[PDB]
Amino acid sequence: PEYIRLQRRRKILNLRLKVPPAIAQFQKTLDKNTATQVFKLLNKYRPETAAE
Amino acid sequence: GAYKYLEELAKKKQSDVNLFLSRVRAWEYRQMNVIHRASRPSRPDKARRLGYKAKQGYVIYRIRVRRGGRKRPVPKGQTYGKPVHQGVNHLKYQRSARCTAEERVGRYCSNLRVLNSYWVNQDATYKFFEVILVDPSHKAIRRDPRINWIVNPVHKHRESRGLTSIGKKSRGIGKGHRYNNSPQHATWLRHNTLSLRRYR
Amino acid sequence: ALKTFELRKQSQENLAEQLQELRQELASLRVQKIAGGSGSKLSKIKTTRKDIARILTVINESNRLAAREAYKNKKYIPLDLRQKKTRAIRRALTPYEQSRKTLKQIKKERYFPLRKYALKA
Amino acid sequence: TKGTQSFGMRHNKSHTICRRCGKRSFHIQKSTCACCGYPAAKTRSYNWGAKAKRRRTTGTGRMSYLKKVHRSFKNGFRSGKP
Amino acid sequence: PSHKSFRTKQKLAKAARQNRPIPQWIRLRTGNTVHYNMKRRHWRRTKLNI
Amino acid sequence: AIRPAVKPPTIRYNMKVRAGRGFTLEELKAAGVSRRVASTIGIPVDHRRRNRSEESLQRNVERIKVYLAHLIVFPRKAGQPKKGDATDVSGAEQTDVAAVLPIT
Amino acid sequence: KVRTSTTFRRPKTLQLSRKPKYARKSVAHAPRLDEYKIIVNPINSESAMKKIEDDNTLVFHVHLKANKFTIKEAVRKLYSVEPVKINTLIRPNGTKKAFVKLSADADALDVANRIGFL
RNA sequence: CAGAAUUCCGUGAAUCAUCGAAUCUUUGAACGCACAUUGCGCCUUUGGGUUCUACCAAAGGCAUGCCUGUUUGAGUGUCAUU
RNA sequence: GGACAUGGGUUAGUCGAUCCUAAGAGAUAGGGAAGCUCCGUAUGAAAGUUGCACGAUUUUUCGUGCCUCCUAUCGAAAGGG
RNA sequence: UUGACCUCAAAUCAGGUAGGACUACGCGCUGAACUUAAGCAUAUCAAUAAGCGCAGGAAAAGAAAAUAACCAUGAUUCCCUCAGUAACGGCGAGUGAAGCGGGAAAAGCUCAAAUUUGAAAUCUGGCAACAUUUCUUUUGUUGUCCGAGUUGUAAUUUCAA
Ligand SMILES: [Zn+2]
Repeated sequence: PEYIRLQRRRKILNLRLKVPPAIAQFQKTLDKNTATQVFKLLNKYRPETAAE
Repeated sequence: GAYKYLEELAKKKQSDVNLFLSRVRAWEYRQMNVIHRASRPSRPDKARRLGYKAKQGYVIYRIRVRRGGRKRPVPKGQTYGKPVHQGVNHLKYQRSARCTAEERVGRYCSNLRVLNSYWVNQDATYKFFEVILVDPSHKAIRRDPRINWIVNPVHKHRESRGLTSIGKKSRGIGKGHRYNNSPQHATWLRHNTLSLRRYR
Repeated sequence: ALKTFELRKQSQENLAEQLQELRQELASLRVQKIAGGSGSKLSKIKTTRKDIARILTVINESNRLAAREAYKNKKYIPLDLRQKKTRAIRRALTPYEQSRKTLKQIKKERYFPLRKYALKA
Repeated sequence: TKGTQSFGMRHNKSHTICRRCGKRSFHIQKSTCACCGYPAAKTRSYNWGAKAKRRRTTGTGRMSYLKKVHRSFKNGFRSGKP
Repeated sequence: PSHKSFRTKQKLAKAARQNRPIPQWIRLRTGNTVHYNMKRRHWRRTKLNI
Repeated sequence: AIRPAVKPPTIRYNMKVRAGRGFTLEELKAAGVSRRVASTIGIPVDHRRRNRSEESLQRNVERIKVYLAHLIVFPRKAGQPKKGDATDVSGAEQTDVAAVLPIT
Repeated sequence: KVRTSTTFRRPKTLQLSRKPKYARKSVAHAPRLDEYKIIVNPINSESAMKKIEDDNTLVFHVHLKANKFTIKEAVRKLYSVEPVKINTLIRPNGTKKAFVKLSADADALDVANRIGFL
């Protein structure tokens, strides 16, 4: 279908072409262990729910 | 906030980041339909300053419009008149492509009221616009005093009557000597009506 | 001629049987008109038609009253039971929606309302 | 040949009764009424012909519902029992 | 042509009914000028045009 | 409503005096009237106009002072005269502002 | 997710039925054309008399929208006679005429006498 | 013209006036598909004739575009525990 | 008298229409056109009606699953039937 | 495997909305020619007739990116005047406004751009209850739940500040 083709050829297009550095900087991401540690810290500080 | 950063960054349309984003988004829009619903605005700061709010009842539609002038729709260039009216190829539509985009989106969503629109992208063949529309039948709109005016029947198809921002720009509505023509028909009637007073 | 103040008193099923009896009486009157009519029965044909109309009106009024009672205190009501003003009036803003104001507006009218004043020469 | 004898072969209808306006102006082959424009979702009208607009318009028929609205407006579209 | 649609036959029935004499008691009404009219249609003089 | 006295522009009409749209913010401040209360008591406010001359400023504040002196303000709460209101509203009647403050 | 066909087709959805929160019409209409609107009047012309006295058939003035089933049911419940065949005619005046043949165990003459046009 | 005299000290005549309740045939923006055809269909419920599936009848429904929300889904689009 | 007036008269499972398709017409997807509207008919569409016992007392059309080049209609009272 | 998010679908899903007609007046698009110039092409007729789209009881415009050059005025609209003037025009035929001044009526305002950040304080819908009615036909409130919304709903602010 068209939407499946669009969302697949989009990723193909980003793989092609020279991406400017201000956009390419988001392709670098924290590894698994640091992300796990970060989210463990986040889970101890969460906004109150409706009941709270 | 980040809206000021978005506004300042949107001016730098010749930058590498903007050029890359414009190219990839123009390709995506070309792949999509001529008129298609946009789940979220691609320029939130532009939508906000034009009146869009992130609440139920506000709709964003993206439409592409063909570029260029308006060729005279005559069969073979035959106008059957004086040579002054024989031009076929260098004529310009008096309404903007933004006006045409609002009119077509309004017809596509005849249950809604066209609030505003803004340019988002362009290429050689098409100009891309996002049109902000408001649902007059939604309770969130009918209970908001800041948008309650558009529910009144006097605002039906204001984009077709030229009551939008680009519509009034095309009509030449303004203050001063540069807009002496004013509303054209009203001014023409005022200047061409012969007032025959009762001399008694 | 049947009287509405007793037709309304009479029950729905009894009204249905009375309607059927009126219909067969009207059929008997009409075949009489075909195969030899008399002025009295021709005049009574109109009265029978009016009586049928009255019974149908009473039955319909009772049914609509029952529907209104069933749909009382409900958000959505049948369209025939809803408002019967103009289409523009139905689509117009309610007085509550028109009167809705912002907090800033409410404060402005609360603190600086129009005053009653007069001038002395 | 072009006259009297030619008129003797005219036995094939080109128009029939229109289902919207009732006139014998519904073109059979084009499936379009020359009077009202049926089945297009708009009544055929032109400003160069004002007598045709005079012939068919509001007030030339029954106005069954418009009379009721006019009567109801005088009392303000009130409901309930008297 | 003995091959007629329902709509055509109903129109023929309406036309035949309209082409009937007007009773005299109708013309006898006070202040009425309904005595005679040219709306009488004959099958050979004026055609129905479907 | 009470109107200020202004000088028409151009040399053809600068020798005359006519009625203006509304009193300026500086004139209201000099007369001790808030801009949010001037509209309530019927004093028009013109934010566009400015006082370039002391003569125009004093002329307009004099008009406001005369208007205030001759003004009777009904209390919002009946029988409870608040600050700036009046309790002699029995004899109040509709009078023309032109007679009180003609454009001279 | 093995696809053995080179085409994509829309999957199947639940397609829930309508459960309205209010009835669009408050009161259901009464049955139109029950018996009395179907049967208008009998016909007692010379040809109709011959049909009754010879072919054991009654002649009626049934409604334009009545068919040979509704006419048969209306005759059964109005005159307590079982038709065997029904012929339908549309007269040049625009009204429908019905020839209703009764069974051999019922005489159309007495039925017509009971109806009251003889 | 007659009839209406179950009437006229009475909820009662009248092509009376007014009007806040209803009825409102087939169509028509016309809306199941069509229509030079009163043509061809589908869904739910209730009844008839032996027909839990066929036939007949009645009642209620089935157009398109768009908005909000709901449900069921698709995606070698992005991810986590398993 | 094919005129005028008053009445009467056309009865179908088997005759035609209705069904099918031809030349063609024409929605829908989509694309133009300021627009009235133009092109377009599996067309660049997630275009499903159909094939199969998995539950099922016990001798059966009711909810899944996996599925494969189907498809709007109108258009002949001399074509087919 | 499941779930979450994003995007895209389907349902005779729950509730709604649009079409059409009326066009005297109103807001736009498109758009002639007859005619005048004693011919005729620019011009004129005319930014008109015809065609198309869209409203209301009025519409539109409207609170200056406005005039002016003054001792300055001060939202919009309409009337008188400016004025057949400045100006435009094979400078031919013809066309042709605006500031000021007088009068009618006068009414001002709302958002985006700010960190509520010690608390999304915001809104729709379902359900239930309680009120209300031009009205058993209308219009709300409260409670709870689910959604919208942090890719921003609320509040003080809109430059006069
Ligand atoms: Zn027609």
